Amino acid sequence: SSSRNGRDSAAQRLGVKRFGGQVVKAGEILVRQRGTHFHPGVNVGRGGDDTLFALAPGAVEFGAKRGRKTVNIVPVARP
Amino acid sequence: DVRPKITLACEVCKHRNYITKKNRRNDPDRLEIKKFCPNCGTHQPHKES
Amino acid sequence: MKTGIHPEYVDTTVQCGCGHSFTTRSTKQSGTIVVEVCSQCHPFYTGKGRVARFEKRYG
Amino acid sequence: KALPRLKQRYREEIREALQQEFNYANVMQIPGVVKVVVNMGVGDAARDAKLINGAINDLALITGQKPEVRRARKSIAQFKLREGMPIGARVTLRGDRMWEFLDRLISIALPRIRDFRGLSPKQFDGTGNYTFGLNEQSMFHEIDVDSIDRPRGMDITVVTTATNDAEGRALLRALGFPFKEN
Amino acid sequence: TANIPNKLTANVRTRTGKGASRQARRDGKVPAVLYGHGTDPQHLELNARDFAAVLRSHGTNAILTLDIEGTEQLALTKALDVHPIRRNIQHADLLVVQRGEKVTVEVTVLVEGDATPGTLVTQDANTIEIEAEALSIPEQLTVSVEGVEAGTQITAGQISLPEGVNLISDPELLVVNVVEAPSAEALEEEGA
Amino acid sequence: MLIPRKVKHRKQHHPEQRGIASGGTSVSFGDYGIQALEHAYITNRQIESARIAINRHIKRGGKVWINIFPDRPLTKKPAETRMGSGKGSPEWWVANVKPGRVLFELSYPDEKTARDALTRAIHKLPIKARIVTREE
Amino acid sequence: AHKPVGQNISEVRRNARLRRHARLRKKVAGTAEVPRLVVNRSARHIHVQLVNDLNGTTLAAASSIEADVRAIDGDKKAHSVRVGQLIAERAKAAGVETVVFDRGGYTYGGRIAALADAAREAGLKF
RNA sequence: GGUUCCCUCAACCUGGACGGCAAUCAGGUGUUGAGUGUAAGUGCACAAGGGAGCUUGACUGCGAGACGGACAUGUCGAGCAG
Ligand SMILES: [Zn+2]
Repeated sequence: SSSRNGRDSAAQRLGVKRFGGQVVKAGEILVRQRGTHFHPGVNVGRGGDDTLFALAPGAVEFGAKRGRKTVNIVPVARP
Repeated sequence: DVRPKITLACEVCKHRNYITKKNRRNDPDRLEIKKFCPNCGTHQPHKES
Repeated sequence: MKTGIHPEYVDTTVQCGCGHSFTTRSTKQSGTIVVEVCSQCHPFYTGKGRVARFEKRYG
Repeated sequence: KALPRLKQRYREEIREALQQEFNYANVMQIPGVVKVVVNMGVGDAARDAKLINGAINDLALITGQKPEVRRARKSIAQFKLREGMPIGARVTLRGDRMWEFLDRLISIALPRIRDFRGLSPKQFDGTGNYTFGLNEQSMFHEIDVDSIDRPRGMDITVVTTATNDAEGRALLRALGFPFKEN
Repeated sequence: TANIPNKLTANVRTRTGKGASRQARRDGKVPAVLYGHGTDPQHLELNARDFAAVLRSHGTNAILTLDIEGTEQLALTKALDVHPIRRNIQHADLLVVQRGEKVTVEVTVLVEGDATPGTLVTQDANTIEIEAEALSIPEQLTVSVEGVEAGTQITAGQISLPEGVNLISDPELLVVNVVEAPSAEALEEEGA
Repeated sequence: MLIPRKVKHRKQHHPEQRGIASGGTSVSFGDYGIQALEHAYITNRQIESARIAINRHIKRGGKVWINIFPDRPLTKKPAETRMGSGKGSPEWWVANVKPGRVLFELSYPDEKTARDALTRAIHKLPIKARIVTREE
Repeated sequence: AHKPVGQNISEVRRNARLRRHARLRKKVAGTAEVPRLVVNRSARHIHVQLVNDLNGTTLAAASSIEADVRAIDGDKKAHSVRVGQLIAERAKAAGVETVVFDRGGYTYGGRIAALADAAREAGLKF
């Protein structure tokens, strides 16, 4: 007798890369995910594989819009 | 091979620009399609080789 | 209403053996047609050659 | 400057009769017919596609307009039916052409039925809609007996504004439907 | 029914939490809460042996009279927190009431009487809901099974209620079910 | 013996044996009950052996309720083999019982026979237990 | 008594238009620099607005309720052209050069298109 | 596949020639229980699901900034011009 199991795949390192309050540049990756668990907000775009990246520099802020979790970028002001 | 690799060549300059795959049972004929040709500089009809 | 797909439609005229006549539109190309039983003729509505031979030979 | 006689009769005769019988509060509540749909569900065309051509041609003659070609929305093993093939046709009638079809069906088509005993008044649909079926296509003058191939019937339905069954019969009776005394 | 309220001494707690409640219970006390239409809860402490005496004789829905540091209050027992194993009273919710007020209360129903000898009496619903006055809640309700034959459903609508008491739960609750007594062959096929 | 008709997953981890029971700690159907006082896996064979002990004692009249079902399976690998090469095939079905849980129930006209019948069943179970009633 | 059974055509028409107007708004939106031109068409009149969606405030507005538009002797399409010209005058007076057309959930063509083409040659570009 | 526009299922109840639990028609309730080429998971009714018209971006030269990482690999990307 033996086992017919024993396979698996490499961990894909998903999750949230920049948390709320972090200051980011433009084009920087924020969330890596399979579906749209988080939806794009203001100054945030959706990649081909549903990655969320920043469209403009600022500070990350998580919000909600009609029951949808969204990620927004707020423009920290110049000194 | 059901889905062999095919090469699309420009009608005008005859340069081979693109390569792709098509089903040779669903599409028994030579694929005809319009693609950008760098040599001519414009979109030209391309045909399978 | 699309032009070249519907059957050619003609204003017709219906005639019955009791003298009752109509004027309706149908697909009959002749523009007229005769019916041997109509609303006024039928016993079910009004409540009222083979059988002609019963009264012919026997009577 | 022309109206069908059923529409002509309905405007000043049938409407006033309904008003007195039920005593509505507004003239916008007067029941009336909305559309007539004529169906021929072949079902045997799954065995031979050429069968659907008979139903397509007949409905254009009977009703006066081209039908659809309905396609199965499910694959059923027991019927040997695969999704996506013609299974029936359908014609909907509105406006004037509804009024002529209702005229010819009542005046001409129904009496030609051999051993005709009227139509049951219990065939109503919940909220004042009527439907009935035919076993043949030989009761219409537009079709000709010379060109027939085999028996094939329709499924006639009428959609009315009537709220429930009580006004459904009253509207259809005043139109002149042959309802059995039941 | 007129019930003389039971007098109980209550002390306002100085410290709350789980460290202070455990210490309070170690001294023969029970934490309590007094909310209601006063709309500002009071955190009290009650004697453990005196509280249990009131519940033992006058039922679970006992009307009370708390002496909160010199102020008299009419209160009704709303809920209890009882340990599954040690069978304690870990807490007590108290609702403020006033005379002439209607409250919704679950009282217990009891089955008295001996039925036909070839029957087994099975009670489905333990308690039913009523709506009585604050000081007029019946301590218990009774039903009679005397000569009841074979399969009958005694329903919550047929319970005899005193005056001023109105049934709240629907009148189709199967409260008492009398059925034929199972035989030896019917026992061996139940739960196999 | 009690056996589920089907289960999605046939090989499972062992049920945890920590804490006391949250629900099922009160007698609801009958007049007398058996309340557990220890953690154990009650096998489907000890339930059959314990509810036949109640049946014999009360003879004809009365009704018995079993409030726990042997749902969760435990495996057992083939005898006299080294460790490794898979996980064993399921062999017995158990019920995770925590202290405070009420296992059996009984309705019977008189009390002395009812409490004796339930005592005959506590001696078939691998735990300590006590007889509880519907009253407070 | 009387009790309606189904849904009126007006109820179906109203929810269907807002259904296909919110689909439109998933792309177009108003800004202070590029405001959104919203059109409401009815069986009798036609209304327009110039909305800034960051604040949710209306910049300019014209409608066929006005007495000047009612003086036109043409048909409904003639009233749309008058309204289309009156929104390019008020928008450019307020300081607006570019807009985006929110067709309101109606099919583009007829009264909606005549209004847009009248406001295109009048100065507003979109 | 790209784009533009339109639509809402599964299930149940009621009425209908063959026709039945289930084919096609009609009316009502129905907020996602249907479906997404293909396993599972995260999603999708705002539709990523259903239908139609045109079409080849299933491009050429590039690419700020990032994810992940022993290394070699792998992945996302606004935007500029033809
Ligand atoms: Zn070329």
